[PDB]
Amino acid sequence: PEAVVVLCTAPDEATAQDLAAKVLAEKLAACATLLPGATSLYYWEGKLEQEYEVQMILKTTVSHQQALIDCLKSHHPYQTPELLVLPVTHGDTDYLSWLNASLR
Amino acid sequence: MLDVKSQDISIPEAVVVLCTAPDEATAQDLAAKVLAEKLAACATLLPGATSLYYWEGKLEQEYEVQMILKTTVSHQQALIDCLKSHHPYQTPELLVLPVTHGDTDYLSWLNASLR
Amino acid sequence: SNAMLDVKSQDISIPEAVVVLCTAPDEATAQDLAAKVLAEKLAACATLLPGATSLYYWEGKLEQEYEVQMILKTTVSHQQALIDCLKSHHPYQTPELLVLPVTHGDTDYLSWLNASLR
Ligand SMILES: [Mg+2]
Ligand code: NA
Repeated sequence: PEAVVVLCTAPDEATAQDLAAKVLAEKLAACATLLPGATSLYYWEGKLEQEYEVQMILKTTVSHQQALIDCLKSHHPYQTPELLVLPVTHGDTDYLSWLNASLR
Repeated sequence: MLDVKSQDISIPEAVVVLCTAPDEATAQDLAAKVLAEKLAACATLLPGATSLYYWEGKLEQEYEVQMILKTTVSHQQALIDCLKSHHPYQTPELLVLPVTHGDTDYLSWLNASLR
Repeated sequence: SNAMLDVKSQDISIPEAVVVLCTAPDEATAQDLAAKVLAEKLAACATLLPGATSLYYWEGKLEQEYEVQMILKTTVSHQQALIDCLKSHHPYQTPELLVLPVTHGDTDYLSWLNASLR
């Protein structure tokens, strides 16, 4: 059971909830955590840009990571939203079993 | 087949454990316990996280606390077992992510902190 | 990937992208640190989560602080210079400075992130 976490940055909690709902309804993720009140900073053409966003963490498997990314991207209002995968190298076996059973 | 020794996911220098607690009191207690036992070096809490999932055919949204605990690969199983046993849920989220590099002095403190 | 290759020979490596975790004592400090590493092009972007609670067990007593969880997006080539920059400007003696590897991601986002460090 090869789990991963997918980080995605949403503009607000409404949007993060809509995104999470979509991917969970398509069984591309087992569950989603939303972390509100994120301040993002970027540096474009000589100027620092600050925004207030929501950090999402979506729990899935390597087999589903691409389709998850593609679905999130499609439904996301941004053209090129942050979508990154981190590996899970360990975890509780029963949890990892539920995570994997949950998926399409 | 392929060796990426400076991004070597197979041999972590440290680990970060994600655990979700139902409320802030429980998360502080879970943190206190694993810290006092020297199974993690630091715990970071983010209360008011929202968890979204299907359970029993229905889409839930729950207020929960995101826990981030710092430890080493040698301690990861002991940490997870301790968290799980003390956690009110039977099967809480307990996931471990690899650290492929860390500030030397920090890693020295982390090792010095753990049993 | 976009390589016209047998699926066995596709995606044989991982992105140079990494995420760096650091904790700061307060929002203004976290913002100034982030802005510095960005100005120096040691990260592509920074995400801050203010109003976190950290707990430590130092010298036999549990301690609890309000802190900012920082997550910096960078690459393996820059991870050491980023850490060294954060460390030099951090108020703490031995701040948390940990690199997590990104193993996959949206291609266009990873292209922008790679280009950002140039
Ligand atoms: Mg990577
Ligand atoms: Na989009």
